[PDB]
Amino acid sequence: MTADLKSLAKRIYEAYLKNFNMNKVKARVILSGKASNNPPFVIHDMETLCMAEKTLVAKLVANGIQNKEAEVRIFHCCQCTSVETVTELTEFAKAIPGFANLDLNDQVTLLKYGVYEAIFAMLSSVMNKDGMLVAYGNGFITREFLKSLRKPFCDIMEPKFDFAMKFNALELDDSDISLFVAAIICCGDRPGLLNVGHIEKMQEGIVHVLRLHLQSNHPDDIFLFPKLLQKMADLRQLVTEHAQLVQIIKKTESDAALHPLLQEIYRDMY
Ligand SMILES: *c1ccc([N+](=O)[O-])cc1C(=O)Nc1ccccc1
Ligand SMILES: *c1ccc([N+](=O)[O-])cc1C(=O)Nc1ccccc1
Repeated sequence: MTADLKSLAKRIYEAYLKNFNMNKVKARVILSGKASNNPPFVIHDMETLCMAEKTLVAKLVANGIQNKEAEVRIFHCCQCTSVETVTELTEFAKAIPGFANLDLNDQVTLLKYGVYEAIFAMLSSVMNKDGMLVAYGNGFITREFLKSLRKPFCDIMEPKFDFAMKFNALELDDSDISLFVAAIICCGDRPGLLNVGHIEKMQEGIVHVLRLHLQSNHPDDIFLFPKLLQKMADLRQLVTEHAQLVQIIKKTESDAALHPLLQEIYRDMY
């Protein structure tokens, strides 16, 4: 591995830690309970939910949702998390050598289709077999509780849990995930791209640094890179299935509005 590539990776790594407050290392120390005797508040039923919701009683009232069904409240708070992560990814993309120089429309297109593939990828970092950290690591909503919600809301997170478990089995660190997320955004296959040639050249570089980094960082996992390539395909499919379930929810649930920023992303996605 050369020096220009070795720096390009650290640069990507740098932008990852600067723009994402909840990295895998922060989460893994919380979940282990080895650096603090004060665990996060656990949400496992409607009771503990209403207790945690009393913390954000201000924004629930502002958004006129404080009185709606419990499933819809979670669906609304989670949209906020997506908006934040989409924003953070928009800033993270600037550190991708060549992304800032692409035409503006192609930047919107790359993010329009990649953000949710990146979200579900990074979402694995805050997940275990029993639940996921929430509110910057101050809460832990249980997997079973999300399954107990009424359909179709109970079908939202479970596939993400299933993906995170298999994804976490690869035992990647933020060093690897950062490059992995960069490759997800720099995909020359996105419908609507104008300068496909430039983006593809930009992707070949990212994917190259990733393949070398994986060999350097995980030498005893010979086919870790092929495994990831298959993980990109699984994420793409996972997002498709997710977008299908959202359109089913937005139409057959007149009570669960859709955030304006996310409406654009989901609009004419596939
Ligand atoms: C963001 C943070 C917290 C809450 N909450 O707890 O009520 C809600 C939101 C939010 O963005 N709600 C929303 C959903 C859809 C359209 C506009 C606003
Ligand atoms: C919903 C979507 C994404 C995340 N996240 O990635 O941190 C979290 C949530 C969520 O359920 N947040 C929450 C916090 C407190 C009480 C209810 C729900």
